Amino acid sequence: MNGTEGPNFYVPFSNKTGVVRSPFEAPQYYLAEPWEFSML
Repeated sequence: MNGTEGPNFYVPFSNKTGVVRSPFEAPQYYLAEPWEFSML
């Protein structure tokens, strides 16, 4: 959480992945809200 984005922008993977979680690691593990301010 912290943020979430959850509902929005074409599944919120679509936007700030490249920005915040560039490599990217998170998509393989948890397509939820890890990138959007959560960090966890």
